[PDB]
Amino acid sequence: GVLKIVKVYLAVKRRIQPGDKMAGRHGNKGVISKINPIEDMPYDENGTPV
Amino acid sequence: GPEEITADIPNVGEAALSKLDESGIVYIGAEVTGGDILVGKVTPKDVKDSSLRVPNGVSGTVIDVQVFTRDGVEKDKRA
Amino acid sequence: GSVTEFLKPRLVDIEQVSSTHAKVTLEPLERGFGHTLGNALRRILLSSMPGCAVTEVEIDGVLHEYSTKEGVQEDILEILLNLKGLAVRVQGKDEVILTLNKSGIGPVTAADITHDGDVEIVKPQHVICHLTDENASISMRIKVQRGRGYVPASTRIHSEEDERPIGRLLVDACYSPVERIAYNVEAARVEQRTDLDKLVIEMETNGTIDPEEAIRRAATILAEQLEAFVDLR
Repeated sequence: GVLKIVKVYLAVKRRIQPGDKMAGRHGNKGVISKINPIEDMPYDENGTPV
Repeated sequence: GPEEITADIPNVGEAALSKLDESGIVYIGAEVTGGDILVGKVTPKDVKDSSLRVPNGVSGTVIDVQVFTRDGVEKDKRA
Repeated sequence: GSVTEFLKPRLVDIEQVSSTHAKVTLEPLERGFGHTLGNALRRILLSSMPGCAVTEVEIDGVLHEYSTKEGVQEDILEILLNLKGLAVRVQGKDEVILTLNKSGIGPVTAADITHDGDVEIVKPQHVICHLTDENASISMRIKVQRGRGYVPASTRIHSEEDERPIGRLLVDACYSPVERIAYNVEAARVEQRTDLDKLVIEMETNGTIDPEEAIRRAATILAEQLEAFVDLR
């Protein structure tokens, strides 16, 4: 009954955002709550933020 | 009758077919959003709209188009 | 010299450890102004430093980011990611178009960018791609704009007025030229006060910003923001 098929592939980029589920290898799952600014995150003596 | 994949679409503007080529298939690498026409197909009733459209809330870039044609049926330019 | 009059800090030394790492010394400071000033400058510098970054790319034969070019050793997305890290300095205008043309087996570094005069390549050895075959050439047109903060591709494309043709690739722009800030307050010797402090700011950048100019810009931003509180209706 069908004489032609056309398949189209769409590629999209998903970036991390609040609500996305992230976890480690030890079962410590969780959801992103806030994307803190770089200057608001805690930093060490050398000034490198976590 | 047999439906066909064609460039023009009834009761639509020219900007809708900007992404579509002369064969009625969206250009590879063309950015599309929800509601945009991907493959222009019409079905005789003179004809009614049956063209494939991007689902709502879905975006991205067209990276691959595959055309499968039954034996005996003519192959378009894209194929 | 008294309780009512505060000692005004001033710049005294700029120690350029490397082309990017720099140290700025401000003194004298009066018993706690050092910590406040250092924290304010660190917060302003990490977020409000103007800089030039790559915004749009256009390769000769490439039509979308998820494709490959015959000859290059890396994907087009990889090429865009390496271009994102290119550091340039633009004088005179906030919009520049650069052209890159390479052929033959070898790396394609930032030194292959056509000389423009008003654009300086801080890192001329920054690689972009690798041509792994003869008779294979790469031609690129790089678009660089001046701005602030981090502006992703979606935010720029939300206008959709341009309707760029197929083959024009958008890359996320990180306009910030300052990458690391660390302030340290220690004692300073000023004749006989014996209670003044000096503040040393260590900043690691991409080399496209002058540390003295960065400190001046941060101070200007802080003063402009604080003039509203100075007025207070």
